[PDB]
Amino acid sequence: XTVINLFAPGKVNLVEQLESLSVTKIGQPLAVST
Amino acid sequence: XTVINLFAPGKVNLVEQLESLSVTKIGQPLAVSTGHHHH
Amino acid sequence: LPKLWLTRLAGWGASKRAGWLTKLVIDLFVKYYKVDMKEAQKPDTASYRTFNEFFVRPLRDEVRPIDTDPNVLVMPADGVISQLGKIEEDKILQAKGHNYSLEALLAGNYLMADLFRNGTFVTTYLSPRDYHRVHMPCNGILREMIYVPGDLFSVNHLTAQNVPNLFARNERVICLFDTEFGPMAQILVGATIVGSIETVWAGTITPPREGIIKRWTWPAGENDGSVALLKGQEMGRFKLG
Amino acid sequence: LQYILPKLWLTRLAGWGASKRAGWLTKLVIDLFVKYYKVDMKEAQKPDTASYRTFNEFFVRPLRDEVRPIDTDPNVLVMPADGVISQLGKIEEDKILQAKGHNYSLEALLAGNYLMADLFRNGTFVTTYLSPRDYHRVHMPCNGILREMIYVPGDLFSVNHLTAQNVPNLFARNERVICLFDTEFGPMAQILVGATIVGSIETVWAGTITPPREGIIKRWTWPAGENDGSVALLKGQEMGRFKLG
Repeated sequence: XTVINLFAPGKVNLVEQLESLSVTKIGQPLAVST
Repeated sequence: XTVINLFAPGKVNLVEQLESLSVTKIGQPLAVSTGHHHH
Repeated sequence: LPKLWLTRLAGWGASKRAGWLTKLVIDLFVKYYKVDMKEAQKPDTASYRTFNEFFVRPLRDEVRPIDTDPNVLVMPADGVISQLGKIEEDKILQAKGHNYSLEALLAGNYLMADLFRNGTFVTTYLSPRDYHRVHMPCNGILREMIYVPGDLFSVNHLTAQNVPNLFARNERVICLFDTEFGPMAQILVGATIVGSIETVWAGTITPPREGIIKRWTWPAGENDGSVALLKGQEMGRFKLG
Repeated sequence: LQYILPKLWLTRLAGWGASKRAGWLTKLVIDLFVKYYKVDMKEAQKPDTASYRTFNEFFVRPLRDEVRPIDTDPNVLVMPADGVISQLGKIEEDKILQAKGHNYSLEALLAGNYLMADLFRNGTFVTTYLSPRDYHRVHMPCNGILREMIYVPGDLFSVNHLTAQNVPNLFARNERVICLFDTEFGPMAQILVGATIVGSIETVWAGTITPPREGIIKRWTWPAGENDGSVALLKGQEMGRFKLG
């Protein structure tokens, strides 16, 4: 296995497509700066 | 079990008689302040 | 079953060079778990001297393209999202009707937790199927690493839904970085059998399991002996033991 | 056997047993215990071994006020527990002596708390060992204001001198409660470390800290002396205990 990311408040928005059980591949978009 | 005490540097001197396996009873002297206090 | 003893055993097994028996256990594993050896750098299941060598297998350079948009933070591991979203003050969602303390996750480190109060979290689940190395989601300067002793519960969805504070009590390595997006924490949490955690800068953190918390620090970017990693660069991995 | 034994399961069992009210069988196990361990029930507030409804009630027994006179000299910090000194002296930077050729990190003991560790770098430490024989409550070595309490999950190794000499980082890895106080001698830490069987820790201000064992670190804070809802204890006043569980 498990990996946990923590980001500071108001620094990123998670790509809205992603939700519980969405498939992840290294290098695909996770979040976008603000 | 076990109890561990931590004191800041230069605040207390441990009774010099005490060593590993010296018997401990609640209320007996453990250490003496480096600075004078008074009743 | 005793979860540590089982893990120590699997780690003994996974690290032995048994040619034909290694290939057998690898092949059973590949078949039972639907592993996509297409994406492996060495697809021949016979190419792996030990089981662990296979578990930690590299991928073909081309197959993990890193989105180059510098406003995009990329995914750090193959698998599926467990949960993600806003950190509701100190509260992080584990599963339906199971929250956990941000402070707990960070092994009582109230300073680090404060950086992330009301922030964002992503919990990625790596199944045995998946590539078991972890890559950076963005550029970062490594500032802090904390090893946290703990339990070796399973971390599958069944266990997530049933064991309270699972990720806050399981053995893990906390990595804190400075980034263009402020502080960023990336935490490698072990599980039963797959309890060995490494980072690229420090080798294998565990085992051995000395039962105490260890903290390492590095200076800010502009200094001698600072450590910098680039978006998509391998930063660590999981293996058996 | 300390790595072989299932130390938690044994401790959960002893705690089930120690908390049952079994009249004659309680008195029997108490009496065998008293005899085998040379317990001095003379000093007990209720010396009749029959006065104790459960084994744990006996284990946590009070003493006669008069048998533990508290040195009233306010320059004197007094001993907080019956037993014997394990080790004591200067903290050599971050290094604390466990046994001959066994040191442990001050930061490790304090569960990675670098702020608290700084208070005590190059300071003084005392490790007191309570044997089953001894009274199992812990008293304040001087007046103090309670500021911080940290529960640390961990192993339940034995903490006798044999184990001290052989298990590395014993006190840094065994389950414990860290209590930080303000005193006239600056910050003072008093840490209650559990052992196999005797794994239950209480404080007077919070009741029983463990069990249950939720496997996470918990931190509580209190304000400075001059405030609503602050907690103050006096030299020689009971602050906590150990029991079976």
